[PDB]
Amino acid sequence: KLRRFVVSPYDHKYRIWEAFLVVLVVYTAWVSPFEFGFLRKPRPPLSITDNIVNAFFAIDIIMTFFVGYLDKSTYLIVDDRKQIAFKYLRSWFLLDLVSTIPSEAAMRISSQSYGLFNMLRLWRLRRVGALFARLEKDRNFNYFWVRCAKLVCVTLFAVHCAACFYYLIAARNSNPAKTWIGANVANFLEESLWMRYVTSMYWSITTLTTVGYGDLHPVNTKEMIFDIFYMLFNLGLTAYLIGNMTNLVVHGTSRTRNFRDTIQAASNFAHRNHLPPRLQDQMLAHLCLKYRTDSEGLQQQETLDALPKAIRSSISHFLFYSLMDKVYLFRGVSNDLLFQLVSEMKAEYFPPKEDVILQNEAPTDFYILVNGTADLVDVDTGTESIVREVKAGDIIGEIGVLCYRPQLFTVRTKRLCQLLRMNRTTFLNIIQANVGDGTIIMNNLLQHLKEMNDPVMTNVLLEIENMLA
Amino acid sequence: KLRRFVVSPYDHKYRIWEAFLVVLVVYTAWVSPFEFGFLRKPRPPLSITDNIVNAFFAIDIIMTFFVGYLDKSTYLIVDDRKQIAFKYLRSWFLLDLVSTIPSEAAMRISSQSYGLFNMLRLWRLRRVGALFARLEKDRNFNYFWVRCAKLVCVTLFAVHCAACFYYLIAARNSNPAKTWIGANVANFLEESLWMRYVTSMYWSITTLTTVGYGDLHPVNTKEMIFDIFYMLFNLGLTAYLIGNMTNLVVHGTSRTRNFRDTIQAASNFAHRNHLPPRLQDQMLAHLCLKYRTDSEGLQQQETLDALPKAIRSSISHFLFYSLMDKVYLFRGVSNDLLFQLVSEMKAEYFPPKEDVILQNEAPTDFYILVNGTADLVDVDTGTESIVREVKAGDIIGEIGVLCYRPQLFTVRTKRLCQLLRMNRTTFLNIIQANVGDGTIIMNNLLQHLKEMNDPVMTNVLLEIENMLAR
Amino acid sequence: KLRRFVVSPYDHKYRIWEAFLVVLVVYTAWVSPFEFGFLRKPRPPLSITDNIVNAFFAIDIIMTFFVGYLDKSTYLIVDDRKQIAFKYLRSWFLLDLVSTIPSEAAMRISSQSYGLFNMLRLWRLRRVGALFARLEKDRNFNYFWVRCAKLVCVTLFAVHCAACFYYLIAARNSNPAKTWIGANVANFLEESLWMRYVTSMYWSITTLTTVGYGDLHPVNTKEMIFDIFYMLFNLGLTAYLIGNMTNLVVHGTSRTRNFRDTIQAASNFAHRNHLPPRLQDQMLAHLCLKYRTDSEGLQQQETLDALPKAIRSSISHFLFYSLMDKVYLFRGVSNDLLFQLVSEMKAEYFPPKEDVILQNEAPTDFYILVNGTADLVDVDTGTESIVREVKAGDIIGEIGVLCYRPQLFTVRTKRLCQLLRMNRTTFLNIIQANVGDGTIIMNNLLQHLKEMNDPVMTNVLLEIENMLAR
Amino acid sequence: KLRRFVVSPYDHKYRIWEAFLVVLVVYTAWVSPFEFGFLRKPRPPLSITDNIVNAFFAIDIIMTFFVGYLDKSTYLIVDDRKQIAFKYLRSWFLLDLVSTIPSEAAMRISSQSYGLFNMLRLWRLRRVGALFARLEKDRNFNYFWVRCAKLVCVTLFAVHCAACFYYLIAARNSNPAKTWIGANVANFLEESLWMRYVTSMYWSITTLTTVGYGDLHPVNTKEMIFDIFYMLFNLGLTAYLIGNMTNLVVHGTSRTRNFRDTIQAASNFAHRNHLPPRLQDQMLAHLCLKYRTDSEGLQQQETLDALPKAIRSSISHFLFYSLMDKVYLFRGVSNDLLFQLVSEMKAEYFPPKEDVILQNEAPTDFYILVNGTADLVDVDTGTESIVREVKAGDIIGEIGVLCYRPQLFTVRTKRLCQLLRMNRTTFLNIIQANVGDGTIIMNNLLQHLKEMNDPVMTNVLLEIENMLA
Ligand SMILES: [K+]
Ligand SMILES: [K+]
Ligand SMILES: [K+]
Repeated sequence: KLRRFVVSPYDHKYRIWEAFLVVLVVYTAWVSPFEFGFLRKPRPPLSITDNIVNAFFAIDIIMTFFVGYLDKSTYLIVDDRKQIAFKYLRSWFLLDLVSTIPSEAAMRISSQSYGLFNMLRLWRLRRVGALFARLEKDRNFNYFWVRCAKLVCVTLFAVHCAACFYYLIAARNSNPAKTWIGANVANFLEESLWMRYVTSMYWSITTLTTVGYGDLHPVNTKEMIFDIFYMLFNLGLTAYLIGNMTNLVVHGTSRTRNFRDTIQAASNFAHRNHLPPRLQDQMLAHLCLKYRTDSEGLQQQETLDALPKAIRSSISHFLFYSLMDKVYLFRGVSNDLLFQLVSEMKAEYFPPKEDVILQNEAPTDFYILVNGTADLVDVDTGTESIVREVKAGDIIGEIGVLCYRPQLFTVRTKRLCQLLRMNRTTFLNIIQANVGDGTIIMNNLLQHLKEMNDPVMTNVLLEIENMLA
Repeated sequence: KLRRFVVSPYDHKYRIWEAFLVVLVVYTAWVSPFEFGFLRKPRPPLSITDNIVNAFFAIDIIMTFFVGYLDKSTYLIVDDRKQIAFKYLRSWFLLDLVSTIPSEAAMRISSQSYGLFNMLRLWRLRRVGALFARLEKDRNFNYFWVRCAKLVCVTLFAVHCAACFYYLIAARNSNPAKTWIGANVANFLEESLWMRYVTSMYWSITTLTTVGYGDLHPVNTKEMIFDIFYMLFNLGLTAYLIGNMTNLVVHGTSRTRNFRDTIQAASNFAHRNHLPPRLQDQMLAHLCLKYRTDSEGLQQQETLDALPKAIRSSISHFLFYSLMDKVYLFRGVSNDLLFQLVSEMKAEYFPPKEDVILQNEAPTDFYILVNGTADLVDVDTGTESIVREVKAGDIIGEIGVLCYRPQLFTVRTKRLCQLLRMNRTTFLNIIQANVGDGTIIMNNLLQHLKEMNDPVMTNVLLEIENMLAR
Repeated sequence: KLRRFVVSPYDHKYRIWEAFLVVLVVYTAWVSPFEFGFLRKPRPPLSITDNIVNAFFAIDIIMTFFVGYLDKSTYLIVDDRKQIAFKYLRSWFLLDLVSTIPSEAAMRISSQSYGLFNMLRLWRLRRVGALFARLEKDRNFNYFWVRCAKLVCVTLFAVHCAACFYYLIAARNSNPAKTWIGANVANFLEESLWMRYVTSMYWSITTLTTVGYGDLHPVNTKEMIFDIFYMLFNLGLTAYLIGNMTNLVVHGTSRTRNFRDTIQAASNFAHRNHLPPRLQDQMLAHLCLKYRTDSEGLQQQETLDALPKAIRSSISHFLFYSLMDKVYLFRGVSNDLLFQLVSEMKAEYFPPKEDVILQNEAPTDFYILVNGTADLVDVDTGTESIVREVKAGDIIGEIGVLCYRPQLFTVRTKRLCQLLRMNRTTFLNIIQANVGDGTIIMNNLLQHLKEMNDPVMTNVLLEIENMLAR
Repeated sequence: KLRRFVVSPYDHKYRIWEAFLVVLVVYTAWVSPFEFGFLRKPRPPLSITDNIVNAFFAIDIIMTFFVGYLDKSTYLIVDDRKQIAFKYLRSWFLLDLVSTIPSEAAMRISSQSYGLFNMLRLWRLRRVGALFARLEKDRNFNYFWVRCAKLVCVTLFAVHCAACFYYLIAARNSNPAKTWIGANVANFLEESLWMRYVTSMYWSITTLTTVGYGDLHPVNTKEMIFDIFYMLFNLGLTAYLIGNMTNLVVHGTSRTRNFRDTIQAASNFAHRNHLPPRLQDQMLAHLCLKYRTDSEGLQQQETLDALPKAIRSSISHFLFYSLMDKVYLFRGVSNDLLFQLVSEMKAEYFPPKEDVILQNEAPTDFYILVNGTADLVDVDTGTESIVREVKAGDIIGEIGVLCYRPQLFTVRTKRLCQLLRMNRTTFLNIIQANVGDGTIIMNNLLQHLKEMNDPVMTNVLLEIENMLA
């Protein structure tokens, strides 16, 4: 909400009027050069429908005294009346007023101004450029076709205004039979205005595209000099289009590059030894997944790190705080302190049949599995049978990090599973803050090892109570 | 496994039929625009061979009722004679139908709508579109060398239909002598269709490739306007080709200019340290070999590098088990033990006349020969003294690691070999975990020690019967 | 500091002289080829303004004896005339000398060697190549643009000298009517040098750009051969421009199409978790801000994080110390920890109207407000009663983060603010290692709580009097 | 050494003869199309100097019977003559022979073969392609100029053989005044051979570059059809050159591109806040070293990752084994055991003022400093003054890894230093293999503590005697 009698620039009513002036700009982008080159007085069929547009643009220059502008240093939308004006007047108000006087006025001060005056209205093209500069940054718009539509209007405009100048040079020549157009057609000054405009637009397009048939070409020095600069412009413009379409091509298929070679090199190597298909599908299943889970990890990690911990601690508080109470070890801890743990649990992804935590782990971190099924196995004499199959809700690596011993087992994954992480020194640093809970997680830690009837890991239970001793 | 009287889209005969239809589609892509331009009423030598193609496409638009379609929702061939029919009839049945009426019919409703009508049967180009779409997502075909063939086809097609349209503009004109072609050749209406077609195609390709000799060019506004749009099209099209062949080139050279980047780094590293030249070459003799055989696909270790040890060993076992079972050392042991023994070995190739394990050295590793051949040789009073050669499928330096005697004889690779490596430590930290079986290894070589009967070959007896008393 | 009567090449009064000699080089880059082609003997309007430029280059010939030069092995400005001279005299002193003799001298040895002689003084073009060589490594210049500006001058120079050579081939020809220019204009030898120079410059550029209208073209073999090489040169040159403009474009758009990859990833990530739309709002309100302000250069944290915490802290102390010493609770404490207390704070910008710390929230953090303004407001009875606003240079949420009471109020950023964060833990594990200074914080808070005279703000009085009881 | 009367393909005396035939190939690459196009019988001034080349190539046919070839499957140089022949005779011997017969022979077979026969010699062009394929993947040659030289010869060849065909079409026309060349030159069939060759070479070059002046252009149907295919070839060829020069440009500034942005982002941010130049360069004097080190570290790791251990263990055994006897801890260990440690000591680089190992860290690894000056510090309640400084030959992290204790001190790098590395479990699995040495490295570090005289040093020795318990 803003002050009375002020419209915000982001209003939808407004932004649907702004996009309507752009079609009026494409209109003057055509008519202004065409009048400059082909006309000398405001003839009716175009004077009428040009004083109209000079009202829709007069309406606008007053309708930006009631339009707030987003301040930049404070990102506030200014709605101070006497401050909007002083910014307008200081920036554009002069031009936008000058480029709206009807041509019939400038005619009265000097008959020789119709052409040049109407060329001032090309100042309105600043709205087209401001529009394109916004669409590329938008996300609901294909960056390809937006970058292509801007290349089209640029080259359609240069082709058109060049044709209008190069005809002007021939029209205001002293005697016309020595012009570039007077060479072919005898009396081009009597031909229809549609023929003349098509001819010059056709010379212009075949010089820009470097076809250069050579039927129409400069004949005297005035024309040769304009052409020298036109042909130079096109050399840069052409190199600019080719450079822009290469970048739209080699940077549109720039990801699938190092994902096909590998898949190729995979089955390539596979068929150099024609090993059975029962595993062909098995490995490529992992090749694609491990490409997925790292893309997902990378994207999530990058967006999560670019946010303040006052907000990122609301995502990691909305995704996990529910299943952070079913963990057997945190049952009974103060509700607030648990918030501090959930705020710091970097969720990592994992492709199936991979080892998250291996035997004799240096005590670094313990995980929490939010979804998927992981299975437990220990190493002994080189034969390893499954121990347990932990699924969503339980904790693994939980002991060795607490009692500062090497981790006792090794966890593997069966499906692509997502796991939380918790470095030891952080989780350790958190408890010494609120020590009023640091005892509670210790007993229900122990009550865990007693609620289980496993004999050889309750072995790992008695030597810790002499650690208590 | 589909119901009777239904054909799977993945059948073999069906795919050869589809390719046949694509060939016919190319035929119509040439002939439909050509009739629009250069012909006015169906004359025999084409009015026959197009009715034939119409018959074939009618056959297809009827037998596409007996073809099942996959579904991203299930990835399953939906073989029911109701959903198939209602997918076809709904999607584009009537288009493929209307693009099959013989022109000898449309002539009987309006003698004018002949060229424009049989211009309708360019709708068949959807089949070429689909063919290229499938060829892209494949792996026996170079993706860029297909994105490029699709561009040469679209280029040829544009060059062709532009020529036909332009000649049509010229022919329909009232006064023939004010046309682009009537300016050069006087009675262009009395020349062979061959000459007129070649002339117009000649103008068309000259303008598209921006040569523009200027002998043939527009003469009136009707032609200038067509040409304004043709030249605009080409500007975008050639900008699109150059963008696409830049892509093809970047990836065609990526490999050979990656190789020269590692060889560069392998010297920028061996220089900072002033490595001796005797040693600065063995490095490059192994990086050259690595890429020269990396291209072969034999080198392939990346696939194993990107795999978890859980799945990787499952396929490493598939290879070197049928070879390692014959080695005299591990003969007659538990299957589980030697299985993980396979898992902890790494392969490594060796250019010929190298030295994998030279004698009088610390017994650090022992190898398994998988391919190729090498040979033991003694440095006898500083002279080469060859010994028995070792073939593929045996063991090297095994006496050193399991007796800690320094290596007996050096080993030089005769040909380009490829061995399996297991160093002393990682082996010991396996056997002694389950010594219960490790004893079956000790006597195995011992029993093997009396298989050889030679003085120093029997010196292997006393030095293990040293630890009998030691 | 250097010796007497020596100028360092880095002098500022001197760089303005070198740059002056470049706009004189550009003069000879135009005049020397033009005289070769269109002129035969020095005529006044160009014979005087050409000896002038020869003076300013004779001056630089002596005034380069009093200029020190660097040395890659020393990076030092060697200033000893004996060693400076021999560097010049033996490198290219003579070339610069012979390219300064006035043409009125070489005239009086052989009247033929006029136009060819003053093509020698294109050797001065080395100064332009030197100039561009510096604008590369400069950092205040666009660099792709500098790579681009150098091709505009190359392609303008090639277009120019090609026009003067090609006219020379025509002027020297025996019969003038069989020349490329004599075929078009009859008496081309009786036209203004303006007309002839524009014509030949016109041909030269409809060939470089490959337009090739064909009005002016070679007529005899001597011209065809020059043109064969000109058209070959251009093929390489335009292929080199398009390669360089592709480089300029790829790097000019990288930013905008990187910001699009960030926002894209930030929506996919929100989409997989089905995040509530209220929260999907906040993220993109902070990523857009990050790239807009990142564009401003305030966001400057990427450079900050790269350095080691040992040096990174050295800068962070330089900024937020003069701000932090004013905070009330850090009053009168030893300068050691306030330095290390600063180093462990992280900055984070906040778009306006974003609630950074809401009411009755668990006391997790506490901030220091660097730039901007925010204000606390209470959620009472559903009416948002604003309280005194906080300015840039004070502390928020401090009572909660120490007395462990759920947050006193909310805080909404009025404008775009930027704060310093320090959570409860990382702070506490620092003070409790330095308890000897911690009470100085404890009493400062209370003493501060007495200077305030408020009903509930003095509940923090009685609220903490348990801390001395409990 | 190889068998008698056999030359290896790598012999210098031979590879200096192969590079001489290539200039004879560039000779036939010109003469053969020119004879096909402009001559109809072997005139002297070119028949003599063409039977010569057909001797230097006959000689070579003999010589490749005494030239070993690299057996790819075994990378050996084959030597048995009976095998060299059978590979030649089966691959190229026919063509290389059929393209050597002097043109005077084929003349006696049929007068009309002179043109076509001499075009067979273009088979010799296989040597040029084999040469370029070698120069590219060589290292002593600039990859840029090698790919530029290959693009020049291709276009110089297409331009030349197209000119020779397009003249053949005009020479063999029934009446000559209806040709592309007979249009301009009244009677071209009596002009010099140099004028005619320059004309057609000039038409060919304008069409290839798409200039197309239009003075010379197809006049009839056979010419139009040749041109349709020539102009099509050029469209692909031109797109191939532009694509090849973009790749040589945007892929030659590939590092340069990722590096300057970080540098300017520093100083521009530094000038954003105009902090003193004292430390302004100090940080800028680090990003370089940080970059200079990740590159060296990346490349050494890349080229040690590609070699067999039996060789990589000769580099590390040459760079470090000399200074791995001054370490106080390994003084007295058996010699061959020390070899095994030097084998697995991954050497890492480190920019200055960075911390290789930080306080209270679970035992993971201990390093060895080969060069540079590192300094030791400890976090005592946040006031860290240096304890000692270490230089080449001192070990750090030596304690925590050996007694399973959190790390005691924190090492910083007072300059750019290179550091060895040794993970705990690897170092542990090694002594467990030959325990005949574990006792003397276990204890000799204790004397190091008693050779140390610090009161707060033996505090960790103060549980070493119940470490005996
Ligand atoms: K052209
Ligand atoms: K032309
Ligand atoms: K062109």
